[PDB]
Amino acid sequence: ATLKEVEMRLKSIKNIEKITKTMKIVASTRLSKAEKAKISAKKMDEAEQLFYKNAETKNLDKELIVAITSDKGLCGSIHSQLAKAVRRHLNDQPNADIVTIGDKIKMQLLRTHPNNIKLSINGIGKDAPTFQESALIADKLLSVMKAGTYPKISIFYNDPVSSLSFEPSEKPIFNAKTIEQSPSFGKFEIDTDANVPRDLFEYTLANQMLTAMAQGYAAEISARRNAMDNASKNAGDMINRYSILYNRTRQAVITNELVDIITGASSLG
Amino acid sequence: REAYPGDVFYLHSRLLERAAKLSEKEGSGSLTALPVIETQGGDVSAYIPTNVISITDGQIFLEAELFYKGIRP
Repeated sequence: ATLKEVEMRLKSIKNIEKITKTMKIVASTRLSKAEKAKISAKKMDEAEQLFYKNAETKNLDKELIVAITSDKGLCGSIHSQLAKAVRRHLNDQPNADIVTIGDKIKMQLLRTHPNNIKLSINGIGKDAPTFQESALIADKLLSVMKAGTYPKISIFYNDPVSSLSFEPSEKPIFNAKTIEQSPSFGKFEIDTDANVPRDLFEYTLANQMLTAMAQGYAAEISARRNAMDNASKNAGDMINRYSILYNRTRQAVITNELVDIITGASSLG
Repeated sequence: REAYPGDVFYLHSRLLERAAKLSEKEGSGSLTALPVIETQGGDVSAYIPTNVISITDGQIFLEAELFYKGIRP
């Protein structure tokens, strides 16, 4: 506990306080950006889930689970919360396939279940995602993963209930075979000669994964903003401790060298 | 300094230079020294180790932090 060690650590933690403050501001700016994408996902998803409310498409009786998390880290209690929701839902169906979108939930689930994971999307969270990326992943699910055979499909996303609250959430995807089995299906005049469930299923997959991405993105950035806020506050507090240690070290050092200057000046001839 | 005497570096000098390998014409005898220093709280800035480290031909610095993670020694 020198003066030099304490001064160096005080300088490094003043840099950490300043850098976490800047990161909080930049994350707040991207959050004000991505609220637009969250609203544009939700106001559009209502215009297709309202149909599924009125056409009651309740499924009955080998499952696909898809999670939407980040490629980066440093957002706090998201990367293990949604993994734990995967764990609760996954002990029920241990033979179900998993396609993770995001690096961190991949390094979660590959550590605990390297047999389930069959596809992993990487390269997502650099921006608010658009329809092109989610639609392209929606094509990749029905080109190599063969989700049309799957009876039941669920998407796990991260739901920002408010700014300081969050939620892992399940969102089911009804397959096209289920839609004709819907008790409320024949109210809607649909064609037999146009394959409208066989395309509406893919469009449902597209917009539901788009809502999942443009909602988990805003959830990530809100929780990351809260984490950098706690980092800036704890950095301020521990600077208010180390400044007191710095001052006590400086005073003890000046006194504990003035003692051994004076001590020579009394033991003279 | 630190109320140590003025020549404690000279004290460690004429101890840790009496141990050296002789040449052949003296018979290739040898005395090899391992002084051991207790320090204060993981520190090398103190006046006794800063005298001795400048004298001795190296160091085997033995942090307790590495001891508690199983690295024995």
